[PDB]
Amino acid sequence: GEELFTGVVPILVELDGDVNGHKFSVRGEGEGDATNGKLTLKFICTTGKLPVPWPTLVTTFVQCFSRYPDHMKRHDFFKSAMPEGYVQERTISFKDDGTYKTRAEVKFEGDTLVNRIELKGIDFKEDGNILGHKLEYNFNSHNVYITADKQKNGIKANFKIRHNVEDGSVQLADHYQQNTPIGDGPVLLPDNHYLSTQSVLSKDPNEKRDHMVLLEFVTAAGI
Amino acid sequence: HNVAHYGWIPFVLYLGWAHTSNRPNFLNLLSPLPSV
Amino acid sequence: HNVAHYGWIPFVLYLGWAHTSNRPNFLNLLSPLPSV
Amino acid sequence: EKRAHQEQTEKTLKQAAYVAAFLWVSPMIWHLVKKQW
Amino acid sequence: EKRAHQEQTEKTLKQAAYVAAFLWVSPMIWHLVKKQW
Amino acid sequence: SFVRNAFTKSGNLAWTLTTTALLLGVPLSLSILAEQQLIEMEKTFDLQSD
Amino acid sequence: SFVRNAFTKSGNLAWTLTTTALLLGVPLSLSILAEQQLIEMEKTFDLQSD
Amino acid sequence: FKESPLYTIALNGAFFVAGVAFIQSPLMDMLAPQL
Amino acid sequence: FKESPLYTIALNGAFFVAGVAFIQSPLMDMLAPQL
Amino acid sequence: HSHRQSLELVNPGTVENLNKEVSRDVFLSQYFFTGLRADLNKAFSMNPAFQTSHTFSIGSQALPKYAFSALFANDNLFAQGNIDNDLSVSGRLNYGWDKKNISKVNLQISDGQPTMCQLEQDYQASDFSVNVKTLNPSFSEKGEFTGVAVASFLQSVTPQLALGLETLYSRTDGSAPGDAGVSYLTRYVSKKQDWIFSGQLQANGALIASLWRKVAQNVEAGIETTLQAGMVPITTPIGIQPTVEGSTTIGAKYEYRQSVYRGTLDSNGKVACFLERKVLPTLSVLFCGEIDHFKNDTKIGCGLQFETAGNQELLMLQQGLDADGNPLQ
Amino acid sequence: HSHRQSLELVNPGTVENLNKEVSRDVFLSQYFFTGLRADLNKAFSMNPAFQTSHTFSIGSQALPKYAFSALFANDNLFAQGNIDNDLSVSGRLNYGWDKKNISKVNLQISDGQPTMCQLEQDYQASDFSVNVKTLNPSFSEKGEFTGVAVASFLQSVTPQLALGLETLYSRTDGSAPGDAGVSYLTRYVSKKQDWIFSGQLQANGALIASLWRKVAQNVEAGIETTLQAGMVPIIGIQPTVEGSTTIGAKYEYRQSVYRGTLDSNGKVACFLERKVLPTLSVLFCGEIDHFKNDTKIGCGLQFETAGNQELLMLQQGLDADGNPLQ
Repeated sequence: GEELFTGVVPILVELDGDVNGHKFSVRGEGEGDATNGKLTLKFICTTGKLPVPWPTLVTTFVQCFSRYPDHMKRHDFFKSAMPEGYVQERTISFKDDGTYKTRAEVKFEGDTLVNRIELKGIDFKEDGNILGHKLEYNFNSHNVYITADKQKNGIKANFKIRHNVEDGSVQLADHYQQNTPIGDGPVLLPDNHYLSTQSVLSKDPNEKRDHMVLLEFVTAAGI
Repeated sequence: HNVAHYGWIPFVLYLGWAHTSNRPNFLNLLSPLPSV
Repeated sequence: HNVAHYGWIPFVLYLGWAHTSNRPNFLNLLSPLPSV
Repeated sequence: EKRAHQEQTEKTLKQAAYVAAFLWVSPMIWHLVKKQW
Repeated sequence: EKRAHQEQTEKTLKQAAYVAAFLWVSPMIWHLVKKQW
Repeated sequence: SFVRNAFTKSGNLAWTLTTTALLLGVPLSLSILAEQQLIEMEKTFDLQSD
Repeated sequence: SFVRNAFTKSGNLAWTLTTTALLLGVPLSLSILAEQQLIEMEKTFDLQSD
Repeated sequence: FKESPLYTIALNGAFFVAGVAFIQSPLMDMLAPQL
Repeated sequence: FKESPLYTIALNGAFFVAGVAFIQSPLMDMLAPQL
Repeated sequence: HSHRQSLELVNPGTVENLNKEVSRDVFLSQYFFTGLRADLNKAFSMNPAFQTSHTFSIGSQALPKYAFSALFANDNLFAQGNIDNDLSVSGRLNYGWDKKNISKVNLQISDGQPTMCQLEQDYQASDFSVNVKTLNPSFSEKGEFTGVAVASFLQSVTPQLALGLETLYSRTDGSAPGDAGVSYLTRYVSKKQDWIFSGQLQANGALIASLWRKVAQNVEAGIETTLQAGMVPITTPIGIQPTVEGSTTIGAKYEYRQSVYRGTLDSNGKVACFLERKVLPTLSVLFCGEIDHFKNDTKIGCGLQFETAGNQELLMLQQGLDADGNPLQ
Repeated sequence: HSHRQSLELVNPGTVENLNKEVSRDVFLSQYFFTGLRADLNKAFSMNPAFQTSHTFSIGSQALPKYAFSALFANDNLFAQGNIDNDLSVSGRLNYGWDKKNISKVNLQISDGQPTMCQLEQDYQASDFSVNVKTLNPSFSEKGEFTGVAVASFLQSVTPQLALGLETLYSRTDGSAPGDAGVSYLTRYVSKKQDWIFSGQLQANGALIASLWRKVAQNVEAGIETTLQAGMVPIIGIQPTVEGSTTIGAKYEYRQSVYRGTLDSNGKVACFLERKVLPTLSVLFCGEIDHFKNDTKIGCGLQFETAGNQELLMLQQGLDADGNPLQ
């Protein structure tokens, strides 16, 4: 399926969302690598100021580039449905604030990757933790937990993230992700495994406007 | 129709029971093995 | 083994065609219908 | 706009009843066809 | 570090060959057991 | 109550054993009936002989 | 070339016609040969009667 | 080449007319076995 | 009721010994039809 | 008033039984399953049908896991009660005031979903058949009744051909006025009773035309079209455009005394087959298979239909024997 | 070496055929599919043994869409070509230097995949069988070689019992040292040859223990167990051995062959091959997995025909003169 796409594929992201009547649109041009499990992504904001911070935007903004050894090739789902299209729906429950409810479809339109993301954030308070802009420009390594549900033969993700607040606290938030493939071809149901991922956040000094540069290394272990 | 979640099946079973010359019991009436 | 992607099956087909008393043609050899 | 659609469906029901009465008397029309020619 | 694992697999192969030689002579050993008792 | 759930799990076990015995038995019954048909064919041939 | 793609669509159409005729004809041949077996069994029963 | 709703109803009408000519023929009587 | 991998190997061993007793029995010979 | 009885006209069939020779007798629409479908049935009596029916199924979304159906017919009243798994009870009571007049009420409780009911009165005459049904009936606070009401009338305008119509009224939301649609039905029956034609211009433009032909005593064959019309928007959209979806199916049915064959070819590349071989007089194995060539997929389901009795004489009558043990003529 | 010939030891079977009685004659590991499976095979000769086969299948991830096959065997050389859909070609080739020594090769070229190769030297003696094979051999740049190489020695300690070991050396990348695992094989055969036992303590601890019993002249039944010892982490690791128990029965008749398996996971399966014609046999396999409550049913036909007149009469059970055979 996607075994010929082991090299660098250009990644276009389309993010449209509204948080308490605020319009924002972040787009970016970048690439990811599968043979070495890395990603070179440079995301450039078109709207200008970001109402929501970049740690709450990264997990939504392409896990098909995992460096895979020869012993876990049978337990991979994301190279079976990616050409047909891979639609994911997430429920990210922030503590003492609102929730992230997003619709994202990761499918190959044309030759480049087009990620149509439609996000909805409800029941949010502006004087809380996320919308007060107390999040620093850093990320923590997160072990994504993947379990397979045979009711709709898909992938459900139940894992938690650690967001670093500037004043000295931490944010406990859990992900409830439902993944639905489009096509009805060869589907693979894996076992319980985890992606040992890490991320580096830096900034480009040769850019003028508000821009986000992300470096992501994805490795897999467990089975 | 609170009876009707369990009720139409023994009514048609009683209608089948009333027009049968063998007149069997409910163990013969429900179980799918053939028995005379 | 550049020829062997198309060539192992005619080698064993010639090995079978050399050792049959009828010695049929290739249309009878490939088709699964019975024909002497 | 609801009352115009309601009288449109009422005219549809009236045309259905008129064509039902037409299909009822049609045997006599085909008997009149068989009387001629 | 890899040389200790490689010599452990070599000693596993050597003890496998020694117990294969033991399994070759084992029917003769059974004959010596059945000559006894 | 608990008797209803015991009836439900007993009905599930009864369905499980019923469809397992059906799936195992009915091709085996088809093979056994074919063997009875061939044995009856051989027996009618022997009755034609005698 | 175009001859390879014509061979590809001819092989897919030949597979489609072959498995269509096989699925449409094999239980039909099972019913037909069951009728032939029953008709010849009735013929041997009539030869037993005559 | 035309891909039309008229093409779909012409294909369905051609399949219906060819099936009627397939089904009223004595070739269908040849397809029906006698035993 | 405590579940362990030792419970799994005990269940597999009990199933194997129960299958061996089920398969060397004359009830298994009664399960074989004579014709 | 004079020559309506002088023709001695033939009563046509019901509007539900208009395509019964094509869609039900020949085609595979009502007879297809996926996975194992055991259908254990035992009939206690012969004059009263009293057919108890256990159904076990797996792998089919339509078929229930367990279905217990009790069917009682005393030749003037017909009752069928089917309790599905998940406690879904579906009971139909068809009472006949006459042989012409039959009124059928169907109830289905779904245990977590709204109860679906259908009330129908069916009338037949010398020359015409009128069926009035309502699907999900309710009475509003106003004079209008919320639900679907379908009333259909078919009359033999000739001995060979019957013409008819069908009015559908839909009142689903209640506040809006309902939508009404008129369908036109046509049934040409041959004088040798060889081939029939059933045309149906539906309310939504679905021109369903079918033909049934009985080539011999053991084989029939039919072909239907669908031609469902509807305006589908193209890629808020800019506008709408009429794109009629059409599909033509052609099938055959071989009715032998030991096996039943049904085989269809479709316009979508959907080749289907269905063999019910009665390998016993009691037990009849069925296999159905479908190869969808457009998506290169398949769906194959096997199963059995077991048939027994609850008394001695019907047990022997299923095997072709008398109660004394003598085989029948 | 004096009493070894005086014991008159029976030559045991090969290590691949250690569980042939259980896992191939009775069970359903290699007799199962999903969807339609048409197997149109025609023979051409029986002592030169030339078969040409076709395989039409859908609904199975294990079976190809179409697989043409050609099998030629003259009882000293065996060969089999198998071209699948999208030109994936498999080639098996055995040669017998003796009837005891057989050198087999296996090639798998799949037009985009790397080529899989298997080389096998097999030898049988009066008391022992040695089977040495390599899966995917490659000539490394150093003095070693990369791939999988197993060797397997099985000697009959008694006439009833045979014991052996299988050594697996795996060298995937070459730079890492290859893993070596010793598997101990046990085969106790009865003196009336009615029930056999085949135990196998694997390299990964997979204790494959099987017992085969032939109750009558038409029905066999066999039961196997598998205890895969593996470490699964839950920060920390934990050894979690997965156990699976299968128990099945094969009813072999002249008209039909039936195999029925129960599993410890509730994976109930059944396979019936009924020969409606002597040429044509319809096969059905069904499987209800009660643990996930899902089923898989696949039907199919195996059609056997001939390419000459006398084999066409011989497959129908008749002579070439028109008389039936004895």
